[PDB]
Amino acid sequence: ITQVRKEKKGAGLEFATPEEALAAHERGEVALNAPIKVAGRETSVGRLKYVFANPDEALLAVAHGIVDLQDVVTVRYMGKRLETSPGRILFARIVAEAVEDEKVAWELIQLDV
Amino acid sequence: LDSKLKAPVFTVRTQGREYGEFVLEPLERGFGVTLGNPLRRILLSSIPGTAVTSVYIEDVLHEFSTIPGVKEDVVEIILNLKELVVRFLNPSLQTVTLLLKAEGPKEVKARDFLPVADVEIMNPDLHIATLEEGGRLNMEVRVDRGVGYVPAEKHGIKDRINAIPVDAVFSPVRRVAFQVEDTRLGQRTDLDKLTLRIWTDGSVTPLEALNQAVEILREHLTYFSNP
Amino acid sequence: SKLKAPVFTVRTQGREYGEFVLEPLERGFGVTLGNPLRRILLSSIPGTAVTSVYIEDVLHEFSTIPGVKEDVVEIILNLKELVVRFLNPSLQTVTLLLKAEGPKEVKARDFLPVADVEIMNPDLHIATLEEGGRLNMEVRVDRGVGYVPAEKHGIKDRINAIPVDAVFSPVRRVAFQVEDTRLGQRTDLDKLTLRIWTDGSVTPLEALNQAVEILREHLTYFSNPQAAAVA
Amino acid sequence: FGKRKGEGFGVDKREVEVLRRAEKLGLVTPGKTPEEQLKELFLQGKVVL
Amino acid sequence: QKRKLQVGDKLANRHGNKGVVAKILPVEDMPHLPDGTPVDVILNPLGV
Ligand SMILES: [Mg+2]
Ligand SMILES: [Mg+2]
Ligand SMILES: [Mg+2]
Repeated sequence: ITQVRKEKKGAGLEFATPEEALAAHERGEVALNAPIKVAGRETSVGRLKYVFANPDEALLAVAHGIVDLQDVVTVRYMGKRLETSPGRILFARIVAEAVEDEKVAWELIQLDV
Repeated sequence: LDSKLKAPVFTVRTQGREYGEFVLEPLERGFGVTLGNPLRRILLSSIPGTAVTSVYIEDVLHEFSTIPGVKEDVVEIILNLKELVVRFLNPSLQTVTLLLKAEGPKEVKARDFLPVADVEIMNPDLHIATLEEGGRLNMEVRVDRGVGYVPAEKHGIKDRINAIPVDAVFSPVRRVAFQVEDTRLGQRTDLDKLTLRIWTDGSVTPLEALNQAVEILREHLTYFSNP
Repeated sequence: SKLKAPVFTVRTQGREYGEFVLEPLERGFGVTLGNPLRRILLSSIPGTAVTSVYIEDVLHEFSTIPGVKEDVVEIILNLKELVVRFLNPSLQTVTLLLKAEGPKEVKARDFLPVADVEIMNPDLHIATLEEGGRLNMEVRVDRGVGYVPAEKHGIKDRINAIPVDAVFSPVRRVAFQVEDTRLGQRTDLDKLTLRIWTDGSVTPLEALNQAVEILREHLTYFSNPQAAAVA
Repeated sequence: FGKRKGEGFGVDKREVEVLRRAEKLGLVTPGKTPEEQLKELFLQGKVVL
Repeated sequence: QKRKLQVGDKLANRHGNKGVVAKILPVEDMPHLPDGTPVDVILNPLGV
């Protein structure tokens, strides 16, 4: 659940605005998790296309088949805008609920591996 | 061979309108997950709710633009608009449009939205945006009734050219968890203990959610009646 | 934009097999409806099975009979495949009497007929009898549910009777297909098909009906909330 | 499979999802029909479960 | 005595894969093929 997808279809195409990127992905020219570049900064289609206000929403989307736990995406968690998978958010919440402390749990885990 | 046993007792633990725990024991072997899974599916997908499906902001072209005079970007505002919990007082009402106009130094909350007939805002203290000196925010939000989760590209609704479509989070139910533990009644050792855990936004209580969920299921069972 | 009651199709071959279609259904309801029914169909559907066997001059399961090829373990193994249908719902148990001698191949058809009792598999092999070989049996068949091993029920009519492992479930197999379907401008709708194989004792349709009834009744259990006081 | 195809049932939704997954794993080739891909898996001794 | 297979009994294949039966599930809990056929035994791939 904590491993993230690395996809070869987009493979570092250059884009001006995220709308163009979303369009390219829409046509099927760029994979969701492919490492592209928009506005000179390296990102992915998934991070732009799906932006979740909170974990509950992201996991709700995973439940509806919108995205997969391994898809890299944008989730807003603890006042921070995070680029990560819903699965890593899930792990974070597992540790968090298990120890009944959100802050300490957030400190203990390594989210990015 | 002979089998006769008592109907299970339904146990309820509720904290506020946000959360509840539901225990059903004893159940025959396997029935813990037989009840639990469909209910979880129904509770997440089919429970009637409200959501913000569209947003228009003055002088704003696309979603990834920014707002001069405001620190939050358009993205961050839309996120807060997803956390907005709106309750419709009347069953007839399908869709509403909520207008918000404010300026000067201010911290805009959900309460600032101009009231509409038979529309209740459950979370008025929810923070939409902060405005600076010279900061101007004029926006209209489209609120619809629906079920489950619809991404922005799927409904794709626009009242005008600059309207930004928002991922529609309809489900009043935020999370459903269930676990089956082995329990024993007398000499029957394989019996099931069903525990359900439901998180909602308060618009619909967990008990209300579960009740609506089991009703949907029963009604679907009546579909095997007349060929 | 709310979907409503779907058309319900029924396709049956004999008493053994059936297919039951429900379409259109909302997204995810193919599994939501389909799976619980399958779980109930495989487990909780009541039925009939041999619960005991007495054979003349046989003290236990570990014995052989003169003139009979099969040992008693094999005879019981064959009798465990016996499908017995009851007509009258009030009837709990039947003792099938068999009397035979060889050379012959004794089948399930050779059982002496009883009122409101139908063997759904008369060609089922029972024993192989030889010149001088003589077989006299009384086999107790009961109504029941699920899998009750000989060890648990310990059912013995007379002293030398042998308890038999009883699989009561009339349902041999259950599968369900979820196919993509549309109604009007709506897409990603579910088309649900329940495929049910039974032994003939009860038809797939009956099975589906009482399975639905069991799930319904189970849903009735949520109707009496009770406060949980941990304080 | 062919038995199923004759029995009047097409490819299942769940089978489609699993096929997407396996397609990401590089188990089946993209562009082939659901049947072709299911066969591709079956030749690897794998089946949808 | 007629001994049925039970929990804690030792099973093995000819390739050296041995294990004790830890769980016996009812048929409805078993992983199954799309045609409705349940599997008999579940072996962990971690043993390979
Ligand atoms: Mg988006
Ligand atoms: Mg840390
Ligand atoms: Mg159990």
